[PDB]
Amino acid sequence: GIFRDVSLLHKPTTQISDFHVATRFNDDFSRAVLEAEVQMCGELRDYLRVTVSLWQGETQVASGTAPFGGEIIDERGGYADRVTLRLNVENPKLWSAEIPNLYRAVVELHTADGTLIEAEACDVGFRVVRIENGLLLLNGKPLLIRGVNRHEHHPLHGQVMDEQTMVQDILLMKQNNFNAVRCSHYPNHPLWYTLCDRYGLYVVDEANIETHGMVPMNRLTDDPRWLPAMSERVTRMVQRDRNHPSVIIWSLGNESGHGANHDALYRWIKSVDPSRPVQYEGGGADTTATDIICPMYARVDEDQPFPAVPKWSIKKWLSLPGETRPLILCEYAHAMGNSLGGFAKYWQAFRQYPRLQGGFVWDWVDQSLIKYDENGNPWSAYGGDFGDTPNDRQFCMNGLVFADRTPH
Amino acid sequence: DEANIETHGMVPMNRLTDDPRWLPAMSERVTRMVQRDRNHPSVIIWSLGNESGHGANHDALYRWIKSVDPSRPVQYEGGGADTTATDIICPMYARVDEDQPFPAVPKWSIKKWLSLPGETRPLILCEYAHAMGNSLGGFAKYWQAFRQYPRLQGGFVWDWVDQSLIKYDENGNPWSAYGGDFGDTPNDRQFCMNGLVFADRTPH
Ligand code: NA
Ligand code: NA
Ligand code: NA
Ligand code: NA
Repeated sequence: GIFRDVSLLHKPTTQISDFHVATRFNDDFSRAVLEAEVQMCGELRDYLRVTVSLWQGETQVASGTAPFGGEIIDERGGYADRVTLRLNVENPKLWSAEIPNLYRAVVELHTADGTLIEAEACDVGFRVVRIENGLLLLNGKPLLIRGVNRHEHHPLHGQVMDEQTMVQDILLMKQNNFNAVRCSHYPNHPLWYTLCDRYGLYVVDEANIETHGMVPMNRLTDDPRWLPAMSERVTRMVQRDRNHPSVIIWSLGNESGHGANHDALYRWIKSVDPSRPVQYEGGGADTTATDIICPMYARVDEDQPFPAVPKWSIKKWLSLPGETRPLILCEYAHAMGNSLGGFAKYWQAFRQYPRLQGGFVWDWVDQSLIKYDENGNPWSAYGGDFGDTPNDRQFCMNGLVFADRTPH
Repeated sequence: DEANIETHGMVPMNRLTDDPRWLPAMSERVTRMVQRDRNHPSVIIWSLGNESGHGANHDALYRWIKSVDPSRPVQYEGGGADTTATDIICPMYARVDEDQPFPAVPKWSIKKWLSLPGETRPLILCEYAHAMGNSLGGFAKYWQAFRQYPRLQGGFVWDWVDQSLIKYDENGNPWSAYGGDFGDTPNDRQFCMNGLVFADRTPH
């Protein structure tokens, strides 16, 4: 169905068609350069200007203005319909999940005398995410991901999310010492990223690609006839969500094997957005399409030698010959019912080993639905209770909280 | 094959091996070992000595051996077992699962040690499972880890034979003596007897 919002947008004829923000730092994060790249569409005029202003609450921190016309990039010239503005920020307040310091960037398209055509705005967090020496660093410090997987689920409305349930989830996550959320396994509603900017949660943004049911699992993702369909799902996610400071890691999807389409889309993201690592689990969690070893349900001390995709123990996995990447479990500690036995063994290992940087618990909320029996009394239904066949019964309910957000 | 260099008693342990006035004396002990023993097929690893800290003389003698004999790896434990003077991480008595965070020379657990950032070398314990008397408890934990991890390639038990000496009491009956029994002072008593076999080569 139509499960998210429908809206109408009226734009002027000459308009801002796209804008990118990127933050670049010195060695001790005392000087930042906000590089803003604004694109227009419509008819170019020489009186058109772009002002990018940066605001910390009510005070204005930086500002720049420029006419259109980019730098020369090749033999044919540059982009006549693009600008790049570089704003110097001295001692910026850095964004993290601990302290979610945000700035407000306002992009004004206006004429040279000064009448405004259109303004756009986004929240800006100064943060750098990079992998050096095998460690995922945020602002020069190694992260420990206290993460949880979260589906968009409401027991009455299905997959329709409103703001009040999102705020209820984020408060319960931070009150239970979570600092990260994995968007499993699709891009969320756009308000979710804004709220994770505001309250402070790291977000793994994940493309809407899963072909778990295929035999073999990479039957579509190793086929170049499906590369246009897969690329749209990746490129339009990155184009929608690249300005959010809470998004720190891109994910190529879930459980799609490992085909050549993943390697191509991995390298596409590293080209357009070098500021975020890319992870991908399929094909054994340590393929060339991932910056981070991200196994699903690998154990702490026990190996699981499956043919061609073994799940090593996470302590062994780090020490395999030639292996240098950090390890962050994209799913671990499957919370199905009365579960999370041995959860302390993961967190003993996370604190002991530097390259084990945590993981994402599967998962946040039970996907149970509400039915009514005969007296109008509601009851929680799982797979099979709607006549669906075949179904997977109670494997839909893996949450740390019930569907009405009361805790397990 | 191990060079005859140990300056365990120095404070700090690299007082002589970081001094270039001792580099001629240290080099003779390394270069004449390699010149004597380089043709033996059983010698597979050169060792720069034992327990001498980590000085610049070790780095120079490491690179000397790699120049004259590229066919054998060079290992050296001193200075925290993972210095630039060793091809192999070779800790002494590092445990399987427990870290020992000593200042400036920590003994990590051997599973953790392999996975430290930027670390790629194999790990072979140059001394482990100290067999002093009634000992080798937890020896199976090492061999579970050796078989599970590829870059843990085993180790050398300390040690083979007790260093006990024979004295005679009053009837000519021999008895096994350890440190202190000859009037030597100060001495380290029974730490000389760490063997898997007795001094007459009967097994523990
Ligand atoms: Na860690
Ligand atoms: Na499930
Ligand atoms: Na091994
Ligand atoms: Na001894």
